Amino acid sequence: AALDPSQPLSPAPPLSLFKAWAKPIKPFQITEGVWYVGTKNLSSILLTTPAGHILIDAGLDESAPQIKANIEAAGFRLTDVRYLLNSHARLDQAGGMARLKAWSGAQLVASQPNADQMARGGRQDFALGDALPFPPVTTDKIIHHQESIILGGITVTALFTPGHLPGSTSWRVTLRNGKTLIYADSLATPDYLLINNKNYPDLVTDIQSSFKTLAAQHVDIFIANKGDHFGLLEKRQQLRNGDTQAFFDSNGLQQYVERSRQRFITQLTA
Repeated sequence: AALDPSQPLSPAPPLSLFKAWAKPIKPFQITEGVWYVGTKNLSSILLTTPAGHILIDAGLDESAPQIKANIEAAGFRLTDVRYLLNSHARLDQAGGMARLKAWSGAQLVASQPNADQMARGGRQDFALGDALPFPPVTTDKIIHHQESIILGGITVTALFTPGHLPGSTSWRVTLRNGKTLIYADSLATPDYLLINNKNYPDLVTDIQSSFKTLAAQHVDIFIANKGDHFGLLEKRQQLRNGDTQAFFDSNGLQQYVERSRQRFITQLTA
């Protein structure tokens, strides 16, 4: 849908909140070939392979130097990244894409709606309008539902999980060590403006199909685009105390789907 200015918009969060989420933390290894290079609550995942790397999400544009330094702190190099992957096209996941793509030469990969919104620098957001813009960037590869990318012995598969944004994309990864990982995009929806949203008329049915899509994915490792959706910090402390299995969580995704469904229901009731 084209943005209809007669459709009410949601209030944008203050920039101070995104900055609090953008607080840095030292990178760490989740499992072989999987490095956390994001911030306290904004996820970014580096998938390393002998043919180059895939980076999922980029954080704020203000954070782009920090994520590069995080990749380098872990021993890897941004110039080895072959693909940048986007979950959804807002500033706290895609703000740094323009510069990361410039610094790496990688191909940016995204769904068509995320590509459109990233090409607008975040403008015309169905819920936020132009409130939270970021550096515009061109997508090189449009990804489709259940389409796979292969690189260096891993497989990454797009799962369209719309609802948070029309183009919201989750990613299923099969690693060289045989383990499977999901990077779940947000399943959160806006208060009040859910129903009959002229800017996004399929929101309510989209998010319900996304619950089903993700609930059907049985994986070994649950990651999400925001740290408090998958227990990042408490898992990182279990890890850094000797539990190398900290992030192995075969039921975590299903629980996140259920928590998200319950929240969505209380929102529709209100």
